[PDB]
Amino acid sequence: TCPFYKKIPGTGFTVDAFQYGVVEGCTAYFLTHFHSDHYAGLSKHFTFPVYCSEITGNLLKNKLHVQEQYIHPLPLDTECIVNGVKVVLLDANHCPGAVMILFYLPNGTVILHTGDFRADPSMERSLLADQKVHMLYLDTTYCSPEYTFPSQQEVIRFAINTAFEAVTLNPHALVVCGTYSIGKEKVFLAIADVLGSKVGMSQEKYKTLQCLNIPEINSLITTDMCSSLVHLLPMMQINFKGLQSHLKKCGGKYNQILAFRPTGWTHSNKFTRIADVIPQTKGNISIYGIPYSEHSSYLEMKRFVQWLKPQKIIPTVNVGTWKSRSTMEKYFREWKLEAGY
Ligand code: NI
Repeated sequence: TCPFYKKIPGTGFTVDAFQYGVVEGCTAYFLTHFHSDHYAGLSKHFTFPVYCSEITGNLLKNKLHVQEQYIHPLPLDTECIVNGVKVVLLDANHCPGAVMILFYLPNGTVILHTGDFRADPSMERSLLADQKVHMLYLDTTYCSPEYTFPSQQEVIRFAINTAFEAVTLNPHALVVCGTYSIGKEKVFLAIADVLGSKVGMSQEKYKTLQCLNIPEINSLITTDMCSSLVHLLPMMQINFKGLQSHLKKCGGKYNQILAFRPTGWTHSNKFTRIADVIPQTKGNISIYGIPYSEHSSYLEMKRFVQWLKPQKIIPTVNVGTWKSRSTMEKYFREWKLEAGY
């Protein structure tokens, strides 16, 4: 049964609610982004209208085989009427195709559902600037002050400079980057760009990337692993055993691996600056964990909410424990008292 924080009151709508069977009263299912915890339940047998971005709809059609007649892509930053209600999709600064949804209820209430997002000051100048929001359904993934990490630009700087130094010292080094979902494509694209290489990957991952509307993508990626000196592998293979095994398959082209695991936050963030990050090494294999986040830090979250001044907040992440729920509610009240709304 579908939980309350996935239902939009006063409408026939649900958000990210595909794993509950046929939801009573739902006339349109919205999908914020193509991550498995959110799409869980979709397939070629789904027969209700799905509303989403263009990029999410490319992935529904090609990867999950949802039939075309049930996919309703909407342009961003554009007022659209769905089943008698005005909605807007906004860029969520998460993975490719990820949106926030603004719903303009028939009774005058305005609701924002962030989906998964990384809050940014540039959102203070979207169509959000123009009106009041009563209710905020918020991605609270990192809603505690211990969760700090650097900008995406600092992390990419670190990766490019690290990869370029290593391969210029040793032209026989291979670079490997982990992946298990869409998102974080800048990591492997920026490293391949500095090295003058395409990114090599499996046919399944190439297919997924071809759905993302990235400019000039045919120039950047390939299924010919032999021609490439940046390879992508499943995140599970980014360990000394998996990397050893991969190096065996490369026909004596390479005598060293430098590998990257983009993680979210890890507790080494509570001590170590990006500048000071070091790898784990065994023999001719080095593995860097890099804190590339596609979710708000605590400070970015707090800044967005203090700017928006919602009348009510409904968390969508960390809702299963009483300790989590109580922690979150304390920070919401601090933020409101400090800012005065
Ligand atoms: Ni996500």
